[PDB]
Amino acid sequence: TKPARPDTIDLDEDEKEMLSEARARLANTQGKKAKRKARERQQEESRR
Amino acid sequence: TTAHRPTFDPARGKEALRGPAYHQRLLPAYTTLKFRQPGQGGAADKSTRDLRAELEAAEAAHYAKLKGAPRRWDEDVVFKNQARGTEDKGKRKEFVNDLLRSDFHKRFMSKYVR
Amino acid sequence: SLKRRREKLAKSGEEHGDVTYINEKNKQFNAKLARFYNKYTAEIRDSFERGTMV
Amino acid sequence: LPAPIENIILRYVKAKADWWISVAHYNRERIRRGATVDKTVAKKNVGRLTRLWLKAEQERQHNHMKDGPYVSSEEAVAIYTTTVHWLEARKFSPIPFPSVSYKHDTKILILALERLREAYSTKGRLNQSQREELALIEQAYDSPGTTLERIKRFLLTQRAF
Amino acid sequence: VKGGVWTNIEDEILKAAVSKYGLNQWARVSSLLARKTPKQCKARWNEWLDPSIKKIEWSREEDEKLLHLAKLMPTQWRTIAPIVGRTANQCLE
Amino acid sequence: AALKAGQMQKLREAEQSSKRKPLILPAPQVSDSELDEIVKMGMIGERASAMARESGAPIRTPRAPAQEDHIANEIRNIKALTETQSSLLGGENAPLAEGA
Amino acid sequence: KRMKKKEAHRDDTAFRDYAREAEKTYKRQIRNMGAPDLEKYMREKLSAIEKAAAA
Amino acid sequence: NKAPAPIQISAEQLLREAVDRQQRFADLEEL
Amino acid sequence: PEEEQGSSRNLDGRRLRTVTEAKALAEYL
Amino acid sequence: CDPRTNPEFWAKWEQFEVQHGNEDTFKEMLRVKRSVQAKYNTDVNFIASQALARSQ
RNA sequence: AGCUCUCUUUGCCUUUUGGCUUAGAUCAAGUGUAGUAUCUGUUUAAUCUCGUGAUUAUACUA
Repeated sequence: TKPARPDTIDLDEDEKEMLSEARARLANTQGKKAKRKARERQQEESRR
Repeated sequence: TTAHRPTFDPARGKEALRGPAYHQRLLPAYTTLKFRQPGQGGAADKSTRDLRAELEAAEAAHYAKLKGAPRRWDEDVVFKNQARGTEDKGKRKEFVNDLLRSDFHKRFMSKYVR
Repeated sequence: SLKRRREKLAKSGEEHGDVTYINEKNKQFNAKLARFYNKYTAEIRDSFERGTMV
Repeated sequence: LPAPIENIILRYVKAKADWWISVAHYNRERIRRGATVDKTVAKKNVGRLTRLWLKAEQERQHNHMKDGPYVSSEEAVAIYTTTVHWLEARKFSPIPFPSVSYKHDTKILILALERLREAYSTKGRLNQSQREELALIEQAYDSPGTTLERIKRFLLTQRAF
Repeated sequence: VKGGVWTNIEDEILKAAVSKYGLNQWARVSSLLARKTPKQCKARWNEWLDPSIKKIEWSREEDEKLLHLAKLMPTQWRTIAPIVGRTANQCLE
Repeated sequence: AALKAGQMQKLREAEQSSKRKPLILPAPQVSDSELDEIVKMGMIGERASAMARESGAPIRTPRAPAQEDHIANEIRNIKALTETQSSLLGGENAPLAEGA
Repeated sequence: KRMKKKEAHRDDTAFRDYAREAEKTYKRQIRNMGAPDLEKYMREKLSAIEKAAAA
Repeated sequence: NKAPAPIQISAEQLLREAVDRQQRFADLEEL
Repeated sequence: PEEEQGSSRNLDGRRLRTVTEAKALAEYL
Repeated sequence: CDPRTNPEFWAKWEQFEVQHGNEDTFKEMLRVKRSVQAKYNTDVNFIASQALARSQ
């Protein structure tokens, strides 16, 4: 219920990792089979 | 992930494959038809107006049969007569087309969730 | 038709304001959502802008 | 959403709900009879009855707000008056708020913490709230006075949980 | 430990996580905010970050309603709060 | 910025044209009938002046009485009905300064 | 007539059905062909006249 | 340094950063 | 850098892109 | 009416309240004024107000 | 009152969420170590043929 505390000049390491993982997790959209199909499309293209 | 998907184009029925008879699929069973016997009706038409007449005859008979046509220990206490007007429930059973508010469901939840 | 396809691809690739999406299909879906629903969500959008009120 | 489309969806959601509730009734009768030993059927049925119970409970809470206190004010005053006459006849002394230096606080707190710890007694896998409640119990063991001050502060102050 | 003050990093990551995950997946949301529990992320949305929460100063009509309802239904803050229109903690404070 | 501001301001104007709420006015204490007899008396007085010749500036809102401060009345009512301790202990009921 | 035509196009911009879209497309395509060559039409008419007279 | 930063991150900034971090045939036989 | 972080906020809760666009509209007017 | 774009309107209401009113209605006026400031405390209204301020 | 070019507005949605049940279910991490990759730092001239080759004058140099 207390309001938010502003970010400091220097963040701590838990907060840098938290921001990096937030960006990666928000960007990710696929599952494991979809990722393997994209990988194997590239590998079949190069093999051909 | 579109592996797990709905059905927009459900499978169409096919003519049977035609070939020589080797595989045994459907064992014979109930290989005689029963027919309606004397007294079992079915093959007994009267007429439209006849059937109408027996319909209102039977229905009027049912309606006519329904209508009938041929210091004290209990004065110490603080709350009194608190169960009048409770046992008088039970005049007509009302079907309710909302399952979660039916008396059946209310009974069920009272019995099973305690 | 091909020219209109090029022009609409360019104008969709332009971005005015906040990124609310994470890919192009998401961007298109969010634009469709804005086209349909913005006439009903204006008070909630004002609340998310200013930070308060219903 | 266009009204004819909404009508179609409401119609069929009710039909699915009817089928789902009838299966709930049938499987509870089978579970009560013992006619099934299917563990998935049992956990599914308990989920269904939990959802049904909470729907009924929300409707009951809503009906209490709409149709007022069911106990009449005359009934409430009569109940309260019976209670005061009883307790005055029994000469009952009301229970005080626990003192700062109540001489039995340590014994009372140790009994309470032993009860919560024995609620944890036979546990193999612990989730996060379980591990933090064990940690809070051992902190209360290590600092009984601080825990007592925090408890009495909560009892004086907190009204929203 | 899992708790403490809510900072701006945590609130903004919570809002972006809610925008990906909705409001019924607080374990995914907390998995982004790995300094808070799912219960804490849900409590933060419900008590602060929900856009229907008025954080402006109380009007006189609101104060009169709050005192009147606190007299009617005593110490029942989860009941009082929807009628007043503020959160239970806001009404109590 | 200009073109986004034009599209912006058209959107905001569509908002505001929907966002308007009506005005509830208090009933006037001096209605049309008493306007009619006050203008009748005024014309009677000025025609009497005409035939004779031929032949508090501000208004202030009154203060609500201090005993009608419903808020402060309700804090003292709440304190008298809440921090009071058990009725088996006897004691004095704090005064419910209710008023009206 | 010009301004009523412009106003009609403005009112008929939004989609109603494919019969209207087909009528609009056909009218625009006729305009884009423009004026027919009545001299070539009349030459073809006279050639067809003498050919059908022979036949 | 624990003084408040001049720039405070936002969810839309996070989304923008996530978005940011996101033949010659010679023969009939090859054809 | 402000252009990179245009969707971030000031201390008074205002987006840096809105500060920039307000200044630009002031210049345009 | 937004205060940072209608100072003459708010001054007129202040004149009306000091000619006809008391301090309770005056604090009600200021409560309403800062509530309207909170309502208009958005980025869009900031753009409009800054443009008007540096156009005037 | 025409046709092309450009801008704006209107339209069109144009890659734009493809099932189910007990929200299907459950979830705090850290650290060590190894390996692989990342970063913070002689000159010129004309000729022919397939230019080239060939013909070919000549400079510079204690």
